Amino acid sequence: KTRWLNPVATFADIATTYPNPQHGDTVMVTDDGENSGSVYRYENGQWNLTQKHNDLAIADVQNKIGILKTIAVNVKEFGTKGDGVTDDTVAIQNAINSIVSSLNNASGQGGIVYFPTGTYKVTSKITINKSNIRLVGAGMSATCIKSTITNGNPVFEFVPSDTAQRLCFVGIEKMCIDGQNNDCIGVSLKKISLGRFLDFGVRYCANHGLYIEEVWDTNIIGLYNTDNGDLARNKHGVYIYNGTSDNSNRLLFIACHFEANNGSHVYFDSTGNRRRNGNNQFIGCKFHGKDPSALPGNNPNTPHMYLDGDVTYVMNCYFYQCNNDFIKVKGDRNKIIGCDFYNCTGYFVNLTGTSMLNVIDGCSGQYFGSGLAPFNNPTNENFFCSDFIGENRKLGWNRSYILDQGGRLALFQNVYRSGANFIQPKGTNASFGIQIADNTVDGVAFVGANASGTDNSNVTLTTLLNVTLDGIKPKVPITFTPVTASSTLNNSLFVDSADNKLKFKDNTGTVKIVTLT
Amino acid sequence: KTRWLNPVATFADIATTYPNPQHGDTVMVTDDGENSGSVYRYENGQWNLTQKHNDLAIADVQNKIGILKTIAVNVKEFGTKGDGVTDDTVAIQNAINSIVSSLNNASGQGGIVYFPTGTYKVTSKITINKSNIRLVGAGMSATCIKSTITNGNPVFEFVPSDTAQRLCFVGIEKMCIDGQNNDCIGVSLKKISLGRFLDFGVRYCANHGLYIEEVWDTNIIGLYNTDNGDLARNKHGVYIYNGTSDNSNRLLFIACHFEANNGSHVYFDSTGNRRRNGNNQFIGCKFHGKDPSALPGNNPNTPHMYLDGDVTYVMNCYFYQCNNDFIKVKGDRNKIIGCDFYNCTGYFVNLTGTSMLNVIDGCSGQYFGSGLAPFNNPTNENFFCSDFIGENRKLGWNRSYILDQGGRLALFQNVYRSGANFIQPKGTNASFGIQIADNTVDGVAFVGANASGTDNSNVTLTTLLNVTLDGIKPKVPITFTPVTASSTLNNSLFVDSADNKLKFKDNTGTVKIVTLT
Amino acid sequence: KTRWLNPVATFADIATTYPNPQHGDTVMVTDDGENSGSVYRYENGQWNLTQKHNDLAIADVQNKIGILKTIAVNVKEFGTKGDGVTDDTVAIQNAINSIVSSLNNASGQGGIVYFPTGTYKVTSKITINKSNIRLVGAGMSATCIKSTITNGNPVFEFVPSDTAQRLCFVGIEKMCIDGQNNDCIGVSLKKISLGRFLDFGVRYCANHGLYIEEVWDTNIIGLYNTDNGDLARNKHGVYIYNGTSDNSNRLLFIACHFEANNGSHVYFDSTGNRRRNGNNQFIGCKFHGKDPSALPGNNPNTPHMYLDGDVTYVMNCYFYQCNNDFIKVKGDRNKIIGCDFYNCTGYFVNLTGTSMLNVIDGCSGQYFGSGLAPFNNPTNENFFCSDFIGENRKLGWNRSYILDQGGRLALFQNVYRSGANFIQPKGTNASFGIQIADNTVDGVAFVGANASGTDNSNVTLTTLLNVTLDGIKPKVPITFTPVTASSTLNNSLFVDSADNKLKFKDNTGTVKIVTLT
Repeated sequence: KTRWLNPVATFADIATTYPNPQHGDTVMVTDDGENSGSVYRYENGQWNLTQKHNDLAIADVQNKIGILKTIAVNVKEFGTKGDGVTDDTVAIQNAINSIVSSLNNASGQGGIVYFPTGTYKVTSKITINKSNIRLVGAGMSATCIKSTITNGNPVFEFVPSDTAQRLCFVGIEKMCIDGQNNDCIGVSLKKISLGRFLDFGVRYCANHGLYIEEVWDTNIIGLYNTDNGDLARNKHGVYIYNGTSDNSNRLLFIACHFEANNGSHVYFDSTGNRRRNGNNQFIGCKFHGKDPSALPGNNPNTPHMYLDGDVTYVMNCYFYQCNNDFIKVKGDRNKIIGCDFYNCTGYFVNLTGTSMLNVIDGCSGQYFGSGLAPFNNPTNENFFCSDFIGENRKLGWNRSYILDQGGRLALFQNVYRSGANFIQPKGTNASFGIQIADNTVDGVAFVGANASGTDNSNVTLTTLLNVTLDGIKPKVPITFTPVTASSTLNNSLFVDSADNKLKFKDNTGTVKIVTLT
Repeated sequence: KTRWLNPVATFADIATTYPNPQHGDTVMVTDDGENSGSVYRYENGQWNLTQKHNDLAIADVQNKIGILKTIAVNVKEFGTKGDGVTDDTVAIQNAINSIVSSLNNASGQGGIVYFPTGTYKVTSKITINKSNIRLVGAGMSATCIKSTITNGNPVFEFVPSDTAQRLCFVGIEKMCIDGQNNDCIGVSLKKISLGRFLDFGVRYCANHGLYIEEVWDTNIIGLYNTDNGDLARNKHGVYIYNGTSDNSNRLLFIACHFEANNGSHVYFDSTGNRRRNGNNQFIGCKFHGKDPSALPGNNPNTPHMYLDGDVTYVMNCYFYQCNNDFIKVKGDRNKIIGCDFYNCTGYFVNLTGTSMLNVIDGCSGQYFGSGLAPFNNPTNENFFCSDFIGENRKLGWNRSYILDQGGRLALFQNVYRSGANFIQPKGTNASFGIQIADNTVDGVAFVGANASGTDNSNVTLTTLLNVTLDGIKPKVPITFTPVTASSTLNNSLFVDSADNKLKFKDNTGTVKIVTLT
Repeated sequence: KTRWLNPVATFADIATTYPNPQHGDTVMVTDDGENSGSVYRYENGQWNLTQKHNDLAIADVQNKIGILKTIAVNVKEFGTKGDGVTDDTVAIQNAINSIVSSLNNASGQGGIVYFPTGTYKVTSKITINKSNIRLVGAGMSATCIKSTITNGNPVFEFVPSDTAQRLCFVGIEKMCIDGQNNDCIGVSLKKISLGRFLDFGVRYCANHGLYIEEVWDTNIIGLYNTDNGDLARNKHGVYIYNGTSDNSNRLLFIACHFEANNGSHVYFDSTGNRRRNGNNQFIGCKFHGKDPSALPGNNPNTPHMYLDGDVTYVMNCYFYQCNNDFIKVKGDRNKIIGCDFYNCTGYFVNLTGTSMLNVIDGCSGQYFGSGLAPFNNPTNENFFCSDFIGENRKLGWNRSYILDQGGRLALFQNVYRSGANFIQPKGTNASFGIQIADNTVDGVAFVGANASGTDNSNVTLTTLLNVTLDGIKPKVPITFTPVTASSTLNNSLFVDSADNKLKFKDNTGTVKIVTLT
């Protein structure tokens, strides 16, 4: 049942003009600003908006605008100018707060906050405290947030309002945060699960660029991260902290671009509690230094990636120009696979402390630190299978090596060739090896050296035996262990365990005594 | 009963723009001389003047709205409520059906079906059967389809309307399908090519979570798949079937998240015909068990990934907590590279049956099943190059091993060290090897053991020879092959082939007979 | 319930025009001054004002529209028909030209140009000369640009208007360029930085499909590239040129699909200047030939990937059906990791010229060219660690090999087994090796051969020594180097350097002369 009432100017007029409504009552508002043409209906004690009476173009237009508005909350609705001059902080915060949501999964709640093309001046922290909120701009540079924050706070701070809980499915897409070299954090993420970030920039923040604490299961695709951090104050391009109760895990950085940061590009911090950061990945990422003119040059003395973490996957990443180690590792079972390293003052991969079961596989590069190596000789067992320029070791673990020994195929234990010298990583132990040459003088050779007394000192290799086309060539005596005569083959020289005499069993099988004078 | 159409210039344009008017269709004319602003309503086979505007701005608004509507078909245009209580099935289907399209490429046809923030109750199967239809929500949880289907049917069924053709360029983005633990399939994909899926969830489906039959060349990025399947009825989180004519191939799962499924996370089934599933990929994916408190615990007895397929790429994936093998392989040339495995009751990788030329490269992990190993000893040749905790073998293929033998670099054939034992995998063959130590007692050692007659049995390694700093030390006799005396260098001991006598050629080239008694 | 009558001018004209009003009759009065737009409904027995169109409210409603329009510039606003019949070239260019932007970063400017579902006939080159412009359609086939260009120009040309600068943050998403077999380039990219492309197709272009010159730091996800190029004219699916000033670098192709191209799928060209293409990546990409029925068949005689570049990452890619080498390399430190190769006429990976320090790791495949191998024997050092069908060598660099030697574990220098033959790669050097068997006749064997004189010739391996369970078995003499008597252990045979006599220190510690006659 529809019962048309006479129209009123505004919705505010409805209660005044009609203070005793009845069921089925239908009225149109006709002079209500941008709400004009809306039709309301008294239903179950409330006036309800209906799409039923669209005969008039203005009523149909209002219905269709309502539907079109469900795509996104446009920050322009809340008064942003986007001109880089007006302070847009309050309007952006209001547009975010207008989305009804809650914490954790919050299924069926949330949406997009859309930032059209522009420059948005932000002067205080903007907080996102509910699940399922995505901030989406017009493009990685078309939409730019320009910060004047100088108190160390983030421009965008994602964190649950109740920190015993979590925010799920938040993200940023297609926009830039520009710190303008002020002391602010670009983006702060805390207690987030299942975040989704795509093609966004964080640049020129003198605090952390992207700060991450106890974040789980979050994909970050196409991040552009430059000119962030402050080495002296321990601020970095991306800082990943475990926090005090759990950890950060399953952060996946895919096809990201880190360049010319003032701290490290990526800094893992697992000191917050015993649960260490784990199972984070960098796939196809670029780690590019600050000053290509020289090393050290103007490049900060900090690793491109500080990895205080376990089970990190560093897959086909590019490292260039670093006044430290490219990757400084403090943790276990990290995976460095198919990476290329070009020009650093330290190691490509520095396995520090008790780091163990890390793997360097399919990697290459050039120009590690002078007198150093692609990787160090670590305390515990780690594994490698790679071919770097200037490194003779090709595959090994702990102190067992398959290596190039001056053009020979070599199988060495506790020794390897570096430059012209043979290095003994464990100085309290001896060194032994086989090396297989392709010249007839060397043939297959056996080598050894005593314990030098000092880890990583050098040794002289003694050749013990050569096997060549014209002889078995012992350089030390042949020392027999006695055996029984019945065990011996025809034409066998042996010491008989029955009487400890040197004997020869000839071609007929007869045991004879070797005459000694 | 009104449907507003886009404005036209004049009355003469009505018949040419709208050749099939329906009852209640309504249109305004904008540039028609003195009749500008006239509004016509189609009723009783005729256009009837019903309204007339003076200011034509209303037509300008209608026109801009018409252009804005071209970006997507909003399901709310067809009466969906998104309140979680209204059955929205028919309205969603009507919105999908409103897009005119074709099969195969269907160039220039199709579009987006957009689901605003909300909960959508679906009570029967919704079918997408034309190309180029994408279902798109406001976010992985912000838009949520709640299924009440209990008969095994999918919530969303993608299948070509003609099964001799293909459905191309379909997908789902930014939404969740929630089976509410009912017997329904979350998403069914059949005979698809070039699908594109991004950041969508399939959860709590008691049938298959994602069912895939004969799908080609489809990218799935950021899928979140949990609590699906039914082990007792062979239903799984993702079920990949070849079907009866062809196969599923080039399914790329990138950065996906599988957790707490009641079946296998991923189950490949090539039993439909001779063309086996091939060339599918999992990159950076997570495979997380149901019950982290204990193993077996409440974890289903089923591999995290059952791989009845060939040339699968499992790249930098994470595997945790499985009451079976992590990866059960039935097929050839699968690649397991840079993966990490933690805690299962079977093998990390079980190469069953005739599986051959699979590779396990740069992996690590801990806590394979008691008494087992990271991988099994398979029938046919497979390849590995990884360093696992508790596994001495580092690189190998078939029964050829490079391994750690108690701190030594060891190159072994048909024997490896497991714990304190030496295992002979092929019992019909003897075992031989070299082990290179870093102590002077051992030096370079040669070892062997006779064929035991029992596969995988424990053998004793006999030391045959040590090459050390102070001697070449044979533990068996020196057995000469007779050679000619001209062939010998000075200072040579040899048996002469002329007379089968042990001789010595001294420092001057003189051959003398070793006196025997 | 409602019956719309013809409008009247004034309220007073209602009674005179319809003296016989029925229930539900509805009329608008249109020229009553202030009261124009009022709608009256005959209810019960009066005419009742029920609805009203306010001309002065439409301005406010327009503000909402203007906000909605900030999401994107829709080409339909500029007069596209999208029917494939009308030339849409000028309307699309006008739409793009209406974007307000500039060059380099151009922060806070730019936006999306949106192409709704349709077929867009384009007859001459469309240019994008300003930063931050993204071309977005409704789907990879739903929005299709149909080219009639035949003069070799591109359909879309992205290049800075000022070539002293760069174009930044441009892209294409969700649309197809269809060249209709005309002589046009699909998409041309030049002097671009930080491009972002997603799920777009380039097909049936008889010039290059995608031409790329001096492009930096650009992500390309889900590209579909088929039926492009023309081998007779040196046109290819994707052509990446360094240009004359710098190079192309950090191009990331992720989950891309290259199929049935008429040139090479990917052609790198570094001939423009000294700075070679570098650090480009292919992750999860498909490279599929033209004619699966036969090889050579109809397949173009050109590699699937021509790699004149350095530090390229080819990660877990799929290669199938090539009438040439699958990857023809001219460069250094490229990485071929986890790829699979099936059926080509040349090598899987052809390291040509001075190509050095490339890695082939974790790869497999079947059916390289008749009498060839998975990879060639290159001039300079390259590294491999993979298990291919029909290739005995498993790990190696230069001429140092770990291989399967007829079922033995073998460590060979300058020789490897190929079928029934042993090949000596460097003809001027000898060959030596160790092979470790699992049979009691062979045990651990030492093998060698003289230099053949001819590179890659067949040689015979001479067994020099067997170490078995029943003896140390020299096939050539034991040739002693003289040592001092005091250095000998008990039971030691040696030549004494004091007098060059063969002596034995027996079990009693006494040095005795071995009696000779």
